[PDB]
Amino acid sequence: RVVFDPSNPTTFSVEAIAAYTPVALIRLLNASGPLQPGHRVDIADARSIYTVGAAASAARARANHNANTIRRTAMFAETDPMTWLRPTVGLKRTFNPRII
Amino acid sequence: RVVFDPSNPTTFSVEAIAAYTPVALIRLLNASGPLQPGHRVDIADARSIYTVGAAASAARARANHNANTIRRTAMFAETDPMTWLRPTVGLKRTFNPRII
Amino acid sequence: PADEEAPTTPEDPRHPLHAHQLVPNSLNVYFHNAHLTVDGDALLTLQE
Repeated sequence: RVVFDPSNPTTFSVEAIAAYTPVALIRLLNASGPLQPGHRVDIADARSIYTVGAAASAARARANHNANTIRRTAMFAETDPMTWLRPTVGLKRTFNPRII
Repeated sequence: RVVFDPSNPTTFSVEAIAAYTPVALIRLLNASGPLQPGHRVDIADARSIYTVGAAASAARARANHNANTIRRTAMFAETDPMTWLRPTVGLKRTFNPRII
Repeated sequence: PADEEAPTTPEDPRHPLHAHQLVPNSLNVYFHNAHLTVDGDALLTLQE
């Protein structure tokens, strides 16, 4: 959709897209912009938007898993304001977090 | 059926015949050309028609499994019209193409 | 869904290594190129 346009996605619909069909979509286009809308702009920004967009896409996509996955806890010492009267401990994230 | 005719097969009649049948049809038939009815055409197209017809009959015979298989995609690099913004990658076909 | 266990074998449908999930140009193809039968609960953790 937004390929023949100067940086017009601007990290808006890419995250509204899922984490499967966007990559299933870039593989569908068969041409680029002849007038080069999204190419006449310095491509340096034409890159730095799609990436962060897909990032937030996958982030909000997995945000649902935070309902069946544990709150990720610190794995290191990381002295605590209540580190008196008890010494902190890390936690090696070895367990399978998938609850039942 | 088709032994006594010059080039009449021409991957047209045998096109619709199945795969297990012509393998059966040819071990079935037991006739040599009395008038050289199909033997007047030399080796040039004596077998050419048969091979292309078997190809057509297998293709029509194997087209059915395509309804429950995965899409054949790029096996190699094979640069894309969207080669930028993501690197095109091949795919080893080591998985089982039989869908549930 | 959140009612059952995670997939284990690569011939399992809900497994990222079935024939289905092999979407072209997905980071799953590398792990199947390398023939590493790793599940998705690990792939999920690359985000952090």
